[PDB]
Amino acid sequence: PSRLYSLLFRRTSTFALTIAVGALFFERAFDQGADAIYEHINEGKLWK
Amino acid sequence: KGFSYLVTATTTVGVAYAAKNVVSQFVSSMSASADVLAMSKIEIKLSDIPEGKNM
Amino acid sequence: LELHPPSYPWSHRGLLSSLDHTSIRRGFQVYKQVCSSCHSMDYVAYRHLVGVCYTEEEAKALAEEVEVQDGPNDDGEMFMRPGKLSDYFPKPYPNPEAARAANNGALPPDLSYIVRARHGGEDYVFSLLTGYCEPPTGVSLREGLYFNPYFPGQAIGMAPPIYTEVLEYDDGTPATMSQVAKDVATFLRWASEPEHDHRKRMGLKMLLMMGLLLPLTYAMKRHKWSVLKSRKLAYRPP
Amino acid sequence: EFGNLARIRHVISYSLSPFEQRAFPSYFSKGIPNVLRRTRERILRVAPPFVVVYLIYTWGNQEFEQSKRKNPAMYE
Amino acid sequence: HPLFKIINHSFIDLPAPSNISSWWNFGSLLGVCLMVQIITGLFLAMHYTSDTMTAFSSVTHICRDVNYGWLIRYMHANGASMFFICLFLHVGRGLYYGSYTFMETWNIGVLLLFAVMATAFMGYVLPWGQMSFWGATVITNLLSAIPYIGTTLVEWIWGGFSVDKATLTRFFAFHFILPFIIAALAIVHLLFLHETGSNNPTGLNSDADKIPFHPYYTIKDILGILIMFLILMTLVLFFPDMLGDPDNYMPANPLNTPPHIKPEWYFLFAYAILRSIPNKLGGVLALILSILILALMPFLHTSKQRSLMFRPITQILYWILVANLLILTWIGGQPVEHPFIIIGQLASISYFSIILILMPISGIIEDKMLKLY
Amino acid sequence: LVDPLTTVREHCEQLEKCVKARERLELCDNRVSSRSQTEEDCTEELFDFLHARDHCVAHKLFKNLK
Ligand code: HEC
Ligand code: HEM
Ligand code: HEM
Repeated sequence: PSRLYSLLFRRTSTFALTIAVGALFFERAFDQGADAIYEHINEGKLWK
Repeated sequence: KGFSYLVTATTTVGVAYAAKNVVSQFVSSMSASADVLAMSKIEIKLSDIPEGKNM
Repeated sequence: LELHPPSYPWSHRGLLSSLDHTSIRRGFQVYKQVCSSCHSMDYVAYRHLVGVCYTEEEAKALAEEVEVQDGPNDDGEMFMRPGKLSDYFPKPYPNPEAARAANNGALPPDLSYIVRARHGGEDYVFSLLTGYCEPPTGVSLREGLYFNPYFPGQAIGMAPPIYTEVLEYDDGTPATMSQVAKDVATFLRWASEPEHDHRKRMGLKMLLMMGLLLPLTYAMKRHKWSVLKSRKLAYRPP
Repeated sequence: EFGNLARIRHVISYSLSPFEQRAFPSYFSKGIPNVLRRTRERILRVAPPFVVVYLIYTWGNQEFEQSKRKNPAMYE
Repeated sequence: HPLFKIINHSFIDLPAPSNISSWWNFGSLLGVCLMVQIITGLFLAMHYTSDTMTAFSSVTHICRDVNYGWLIRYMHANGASMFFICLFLHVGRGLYYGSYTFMETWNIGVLLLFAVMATAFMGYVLPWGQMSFWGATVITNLLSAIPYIGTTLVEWIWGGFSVDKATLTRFFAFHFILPFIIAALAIVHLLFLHETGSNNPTGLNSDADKIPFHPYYTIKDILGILIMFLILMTLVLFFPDMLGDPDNYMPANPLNTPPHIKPEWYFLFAYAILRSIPNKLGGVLALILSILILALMPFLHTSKQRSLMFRPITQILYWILVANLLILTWIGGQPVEHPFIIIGQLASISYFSIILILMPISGIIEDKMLKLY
Repeated sequence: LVDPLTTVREHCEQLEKCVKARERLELCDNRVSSRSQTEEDCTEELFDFLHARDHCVAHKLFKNLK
C-alpha cells in the first residue's frame, strides 16, 4: 500500500521506527506462539 | 518500492529478534549462575554471642 | 568386537520430542533405591531436579531425606546436616578404593555422564542392564563376574542389578525389569543433559526464524544482484 | 582502484533498476532447466570418483567383517 | 579520514570480480567463525579453570549450571568443527581454481592452517577428559620422534615427565593466545591479497568486469553467514553431540586408556598418513608434508591456464584427490587391521602421486591438446 | 508380572529368520562342547543371533513397554 511506503518507509527514521516497534512486539508473539507450538508438540511429556 | 522496503524491514526485525536473544543469553551467562544463586541458607546460634560481642 | 546395541524408539529421540519428565521421575527413584549404592551421580545436585520432575518444596523434601556432614566446625571436624537443596547427590564409597574393595576392584563409573560417555549410551545402558544373559560354552569369567553380551569383553563386574519388581514405583506403574531399565535410561540421559528440553525449544525457534529469514535475505540479495543479472553487454566496434 | 582497473572500448552496457524488475523472473521457469543443464556438463567429471569411494568403503566394511569371521577350521 | 580511507577502500569499493561463485564466500565465513570462536572462547574463559584438579568439573559446571553455558560450550565445539569445514572448502577452492599462484597469500594461508590445527589440538586437550589426555600424550609423543632434539622437547611441552597439570595450564595459555595471532596473520593474508585482487572461477583477467563489494558481495556474505549459522545451530541445538566423541565425557584416567582412540574428524586424513608409514619418523614427516605439500603447490603449476574450468583431465584428477582425501578420513577412523591398512598405504601413495606427479603431467598433456605446447 | 520384554523376545524368536539363526548357534554350542581340545566359543554365533533378535525386539518392545 502506498500509504505504508508514503508514511512508514519514506522517512528513513520511520523505517527504523516501524522496525523498532515491530521488534518490540515480534518477540512477544513469536515466543508465545513457538512456546505453545512446542507445548502442543510435547503436549504430555513435560514437567507440569 | 514498498514491497521491496517491506522485505527488508521484515528481515531486519528477524535479525533483531535473534540478536536480542543470543546476546541476552550470553549476558545471562555472565550473570550469577545457579551455582551461586542458591545462597539463602544461613545457620545461627544465639548462645555463642554474648552481650557486646559482634559475630 | 562388540555387540552393537540396536536403536530403540526412545520418545525423546524426536527432533522436538522433549524428555518425558514423567518417566524420569520414575527413573531417579530407580537410581536412589538401587543404583546409588555403588555409583555416584557426582555432577547432579538435588537442586537440579527442581523444574524438571520435582517442585522446589518437593525437592527440599528429598534433599533432607539424606544426611550430609561437613567437616568445618567451630571445634569439631564435622557437622552433620540433612542434605540441603544445594547439596549434591551423595556418593557412596567415598574413595574409589572403597568402591574397588567391595566391587571386586571394579569402579562403578559415575552414571552422571554415563549415557554421554558410552557410545550409543541410552541403548547401551538399556542393553547392558537387560543383557544379562547366559554365558556361552568355553567362556571362563574370573571370580566375581557376570555375563552381558554388550559390555566390552562381556565381563562386567557389576552383577545384574534389576530383578523384576526390584523396587516399587511410587506411581504404581508395574515395576517390570524393562519398565525400570527404560526409566533409568531416560533419567541417566536427563542427568547427562539436563538441558535437553530447553535446547530443543531453542532449536524449534531457530528453525522458524531461519525459515522466515532465509528467503527474505535471499530476496534482498537477488534484488541487489538483479541489476547485474540483467545487464546486457554489447560490443560496438566503431 | 576504480578508474584505473582496465581499458575497454566501445562496449555499451545496458541495465535496469532493481525495483523495476521482478525479483525471481522465470526463476523455476529456466532455473530448473539451467540447473539440469549444469549438472549434465559436470556429472561425468565429478561423480565416478565418489562412486568408487562408495564401493571401496562398502568393500572394506564387508571384507573386514569376513576377516573377523571365524575360520571354520579354527580350533577344530 | 584516514580510517575511512582504509575502510571504504578495503571493505566497500574493493573492485571484486562479478562472477565469483558461492565458494568465495567461505573465507569470509572463516573470519566470522574466528570471531565466533573467540567470543565463545571468552565466555568459556570466565568459568573454566586450568587446574587438573577442577578442569573436568569446571567444564561440567559450564554445561550444567552456567547460564546458557551448555549453549556457549557446544557452540564453541561445533564452531571449531564448522571452522575446519570452511577451512577445507577454502583450501579446496584455492586448489581447484588456481589461486595458489598468489604465492604470498598461499604461504600466509598455510601458516594460518598450521596455527589453526595447533589451536584446535590444544583446545581439545583443554576439557581434560579421557580422550583429551590420551590424545595429548599420543601425538605429543609423536614429537618424541626426533632423535636428539625430540625427547627433551616433548617433556618440555609436557613440562614434565608425562602430560599432567603442567601441560594443561600451558595448553590453556597457548590455546588462549594463538587465535589473536591467527587474527593478525589473517590481516596479513587480506593485505597480501588486495595487492592482487581476488581470482575468478574462469581463471581469466577480470579487470574488464569488476563491481563494488558493498552492495553485491556484502549481501552475499550476509546470506552465507545466515546459512552457516543455520548449519551450526542445527548442529548444536538439535544434533549437539554428532561431531564429538563419547569417551570425552569420562574424566581423564591415566591408569586406563580409551579402548578405541581416534583424532577428531578433521585431523584424521593426517592420522591415516602417519599410521600408514611404517617408520615413526617417516610418518611424522609425511604427516607434515601432507599439510606442507600445499605450500609446495604454486611451484607445480605447469599449465598456461590458471583455473580448472576449461581443464577436464585435471578436473578428474582433482576429484580423485578429493575422493581419496575422503578415503583417508575414513581409514583414520577404522582400527588397525586388514584391509584398512593397505587402503591407507595406497591412499597415501595415491595422494602424494596425484599432487606431485599426475597434475603437472596432465597440465602438459592439456597444453598439448590445445596446440600450445 | 509379565515383563513386556519377555513376551516380545518370544514373538521375536518366533520370527523364522531368527529361528534359523538360533539353530546355527546351537550347532556351534554342541560342536564346541563336543570338540574336546578347543577354544572357539559360540560368542560370535551368540552375537549374531542377538543382533537380529534385538533388532526385532527393537521394532516391538518400546511400544509394548509403558
Ligand atoms: C549393588 C551393586 C550395583 C547396582 C545395584 C548397580 N550397579 Fe552398575 N556397576 C557395579 C559395579 C561393581 C560396576 C563396575 C563393573 C566394571 O567396571 O566392570 C558397575 C558398572 C556399571 C557400568 C559400566 C559399564 C561400562 O560400560 O563400563 C554401567 C553402565 C552400569 N554399572 C549401570 C548400572 C545401571 C544403569 C544400574 C541400575 C539401573 C546399575 N548399574 C546398578 C555395581 C552395581
Ligand atoms: C581466544 C579465543 C579462544 C578462547 C578464549 C578459547 C577458550 C577455550 C576454552 C576455555 C576451552 C575449554 C572449554 C572446553 O573444551 O570444555 C576451549 C575449548 C576448545 N576450543 Fe577454544 N578458545 C578460543 C579459540 C578457539 C579457536 C579459534 C578454536 C578452533 C581452532 C578453538 C577450538 C576449541 C576446541 C576444539 C575446544 C575443545 C572443545 C571440546 O571440549 O571438545 N578455540 N576453548
Ligand atoms: C582460517 C584461516 C583463513 C582465513 C580466515 C582466510 C580468509 C581469507 C579471505 C577473507 C580471503 C578473501 C577472499 C575470499 O574469502 O574468498 C581469502 C583469500 C584466499 N585465501 Fe584464505 N583464509 C584462510 C586460510 C587460507 C589457507 C589455509 C589457504 C591456502 C590453502 C588460503 C588461501 C587463500 C587464497 C588462495 C585466497 C585468494 C582466493 C581469491 O580471492 O581468489 N587461505 N582468505
